[PDB]
Amino acid sequence: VRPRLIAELARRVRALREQLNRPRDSQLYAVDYETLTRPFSGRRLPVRAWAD
Amino acid sequence: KAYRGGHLTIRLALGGCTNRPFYRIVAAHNKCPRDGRFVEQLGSYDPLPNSHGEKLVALNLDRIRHWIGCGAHLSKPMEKLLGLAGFFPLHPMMITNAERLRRKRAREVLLASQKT
Amino acid sequence: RKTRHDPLAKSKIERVNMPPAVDPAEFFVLMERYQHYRQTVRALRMEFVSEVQRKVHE
Amino acid sequence: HRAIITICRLIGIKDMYAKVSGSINMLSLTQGLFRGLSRQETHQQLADKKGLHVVEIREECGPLPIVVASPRGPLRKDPEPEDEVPDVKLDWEDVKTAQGMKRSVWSNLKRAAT
Amino acid sequence: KPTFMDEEVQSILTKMTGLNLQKTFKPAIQELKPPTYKLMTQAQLEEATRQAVEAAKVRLKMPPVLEERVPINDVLAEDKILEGTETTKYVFTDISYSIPHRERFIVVREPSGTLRKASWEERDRMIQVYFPKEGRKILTPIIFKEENLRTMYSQDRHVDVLNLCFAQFEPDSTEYIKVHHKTYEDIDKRGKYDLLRSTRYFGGMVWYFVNNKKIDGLLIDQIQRDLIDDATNLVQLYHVLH
Amino acid sequence: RSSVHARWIVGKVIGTKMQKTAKVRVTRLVLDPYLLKYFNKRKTYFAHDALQQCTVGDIVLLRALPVPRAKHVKHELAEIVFKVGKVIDPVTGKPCAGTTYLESPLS
Amino acid sequence: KDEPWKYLESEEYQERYGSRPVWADYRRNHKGGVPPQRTRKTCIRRNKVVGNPCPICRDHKLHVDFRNVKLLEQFVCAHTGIIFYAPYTGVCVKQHKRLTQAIQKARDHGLLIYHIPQVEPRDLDFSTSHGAVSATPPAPTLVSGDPWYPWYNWKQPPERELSRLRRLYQGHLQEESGPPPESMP
Amino acid sequence: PMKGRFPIRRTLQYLSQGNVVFKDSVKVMTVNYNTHGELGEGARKFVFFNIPQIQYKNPWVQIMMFKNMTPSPFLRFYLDSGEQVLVDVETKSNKEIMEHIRKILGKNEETLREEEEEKKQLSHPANFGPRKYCLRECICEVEGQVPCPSLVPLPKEMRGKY
RNA sequence: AUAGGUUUGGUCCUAGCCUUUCUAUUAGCUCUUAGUAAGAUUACACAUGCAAGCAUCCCCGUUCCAGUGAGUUCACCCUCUAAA
Ligand SMILES: [Mg+2]
Ligand SMILES: [Mg+2]
Ligand SMILES: [Zn+2]
Ligand SMILES: [Zn+2]
Repeated sequence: VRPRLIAELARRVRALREQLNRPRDSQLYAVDYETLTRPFSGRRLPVRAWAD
Repeated sequence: KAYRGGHLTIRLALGGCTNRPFYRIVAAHNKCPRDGRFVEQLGSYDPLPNSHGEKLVALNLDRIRHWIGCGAHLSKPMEKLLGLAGFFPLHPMMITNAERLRRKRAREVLLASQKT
Repeated sequence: RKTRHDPLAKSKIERVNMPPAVDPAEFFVLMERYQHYRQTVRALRMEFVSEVQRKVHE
Repeated sequence: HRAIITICRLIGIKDMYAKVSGSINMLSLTQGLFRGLSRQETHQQLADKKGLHVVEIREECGPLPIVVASPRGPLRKDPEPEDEVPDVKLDWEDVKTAQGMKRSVWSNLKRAAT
Repeated sequence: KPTFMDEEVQSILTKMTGLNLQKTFKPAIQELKPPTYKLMTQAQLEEATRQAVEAAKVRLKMPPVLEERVPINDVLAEDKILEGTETTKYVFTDISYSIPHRERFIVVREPSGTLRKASWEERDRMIQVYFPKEGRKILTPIIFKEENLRTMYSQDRHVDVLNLCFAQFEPDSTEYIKVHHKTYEDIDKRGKYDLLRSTRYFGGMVWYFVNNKKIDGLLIDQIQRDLIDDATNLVQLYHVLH
Repeated sequence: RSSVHARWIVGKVIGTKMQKTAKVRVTRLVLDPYLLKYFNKRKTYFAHDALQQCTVGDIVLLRALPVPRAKHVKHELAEIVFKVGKVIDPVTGKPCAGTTYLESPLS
Repeated sequence: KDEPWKYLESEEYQERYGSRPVWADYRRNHKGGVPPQRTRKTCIRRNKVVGNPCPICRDHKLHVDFRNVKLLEQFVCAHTGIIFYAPYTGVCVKQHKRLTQAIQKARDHGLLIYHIPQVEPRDLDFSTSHGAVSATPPAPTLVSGDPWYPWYNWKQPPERELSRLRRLYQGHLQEESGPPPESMP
Repeated sequence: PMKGRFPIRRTLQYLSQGNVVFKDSVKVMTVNYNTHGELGEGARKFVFFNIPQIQYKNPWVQIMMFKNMTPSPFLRFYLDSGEQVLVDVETKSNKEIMEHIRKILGKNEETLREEEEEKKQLSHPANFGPRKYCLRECICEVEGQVPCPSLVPLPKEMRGKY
């Protein structure tokens, strides 16, 4: 039989990476006080979270 | 097809031609296509009226309630239809729409009085 | 409809998720209505679950 | 067959199915048809020979049985030997028509008028 | 006191309309098929005859005079926020294969602050739309017109008339009973009863005439027949009913 | 738990040169859609005759295990229902031969 | 003449046939074997009679209507309740559909003669014991007039919650009014 | 015609004409008899004529055919529990054993009627299924709305043209 | 398959090929109005336009929808067993 080993290897590698070298909140959950943006994505935030 | 937690969700499904809107409530998944695979079929929906109106709607509660208790969710139009039929309490969105219509009618009456 | 890895038509990135204004009395009335309606819906769901359990037992 | 159609129209038969099997020889086919028409067991003669009446349960009418022929004297009081699973050599076409298994590009298509 | 299911009354009614294995089991212009022949003895012939007699007996059975229905006047819920806003009246019902049509819940969300259970006509219409029963056309048939009704009466074939009247409307509808009484009155004009001998007649004609005391035609028919004991029994039944 | 499909099975024994096992097939009768006649159809199957009591060409029953403990095996020989040659008659418990009684009945 | 109901029993129609069928006199010319499954679409060609005239499209005094009982009964097997097929009829398909519709209308009117069987009642029982047909006691709110759950209607909440929401929705408010006016001409 | 002796033995209609329906218990059906021995006419006629019917009534149950295996033929069955149902037909008629099995192991009329009612319930005649499984796919083919915009154009209230 | 043409100076027997009917298209021409289904044929490469953000900052659609018929017994039935 020809099992799908490359797919399982890639899945395991990606899981191990995303679980071990996960980016800390300081990198992705950061907030820019000049435009209210979150690094690692480059998107804005709701309007009800401005003055906060 | 293995969906991302495709839980049962009673949703609507088209079934008419161009210039002929027709729908049909069906107990399908939350991610399956509109006219795709489904488990059980419920009473079809008749949107367009006819001679003295014939807005007919039916439901098979014996199995609908069973599938609901089996872990199935409901959509917004499903809740609207349930409220229009009387099974579930009147949807609050319908009451808000009725209040907005009453306010619009009051504004129209005010405008008509201002016409003079 | 967009499979993440796509040319993503850059036509929606120029908008602000602004929430329209709201009234006080109407908003509170609607909040109470939603709370009571959700309570009733949960009660009906619990009743249906109890009926299904009784049927399974029988 | 159209020749058989004309023969039936001349004889009097209105409509009757017939599978024209085998080769299509006009002379031999007509001779065989005449021989078959001349060799036929009627109802009255069969009843007089055997004795039993003609029992039937027509589907068009109701279950009320109507005798078609009766003997000319005696009457076999004993019933026929109702031996199930008899040895009636039926044709494969009969089974194909009963089970609807027959399929072709000219099975039972619409024919001309008249 | 009336006793519609009385043994003697039912026996006299069955006597009025003989079995008739030839008229009741009459062929109809429908699909044809090649009959089948067999050869049996006389005992099997007698068994077939008595089986056909039992089938003919099972044939007649209906119908009873269920009178006119009553319009259902029961409201489920109501609303004060609407009260005339969304007209057209939305109809809603419930499906239950294990429940007859006489125990449904066809709700109709009307614009006014109410929620009735629909009438009987709309109920039957919705039932036919959801559960198409044999016959019962959605729209009223044109045969029930005055001119068409007169033409049908002139055909001298009131059997098919009653058959269509029973297949179209329900046995409890008002128009159904009205058309049935009209047909019975038409049959009353110019005495004749040999036509309604292989169909429903004992429950719609004889019983109705006994209730209305219109036993003149029945008495004339009995006198034309031959029986006298049956006439005395009918007189006794009439005296008992009144 | 109970993953096997075919539970109770009674086939003919053929393969026996194996350890605590034996091959078995069932001479079933499948229907033909065109000929409408049944023919002698058979398919080989694996059994778990832990004792190898049965021989070649006999009739024995096999008990399907709840879960197949290997790749192809999924049954287990329970007992010899009918030993060919030394078969016992259902009625009149006595041996029998080719349409003859090895030991006379009445006992 | 003009909706033919007297000419059907005339002398010319009886001499032309009398007892023979009118659909059999028309023969179909075609290729070898059997003609196509479809006949001519229309009797005429939007003006005059083109091609082999139909069995009815040859005289102006041969109209069709619900009153044409004998005509419709003779042009179709009145003794067999089975409609033929287009090759058997061998007529302008337009007139074929017209005759089918006319026969249906005659059957729905009562002029045509044919066996009409009956059916069984809609329900084995003829009682009205269920609540859906016997009675339905109302609720206290139904008798009081106000619908169930009075909080559905207008209910001016206390000013404290309104001030709290205004604090939540500072520079984003609208003009609210009293209860919903129930006027609408 | 058919190239066999008794063509009526295999005609589908003759097979569907049966009646016996083994309950959900019997797992194997073994039969054996002596053909040369004319004493076993009942068993011979059975194995010859009724076996196709039994196999058509339920192909899941196992059926094994054997010949010379004992002086006195017999019909040995096997239940789902482990027991056996031994019914003899030697010197008897096939109809006798047929009625016996129908009354013992055959599915009573109650179970058949219940299964028929369940199947009818599954055959929902109200839903607008895709013909193959139900009837009337769309409301345009039945009374309730315009009878198909193709068969007749829609009224002036058609969407879009406004 | 209810049928026809066909080997010869002629007939009988066997049998080949084609015609007769319905579907998919367009080479040709020709097409009054209006209505309805569908408009890939290329698993070759694509200009571009557009198709999915609500939202007190978080889950969440992006892992669906919409297409392909290259490859292709991965679909139906039973048991086990987490996500709802
Ligand atoms: Mg030549
Ligand atoms: Mg491929
Ligand atoms: Zn014309
Ligand atoms: Zn349509």
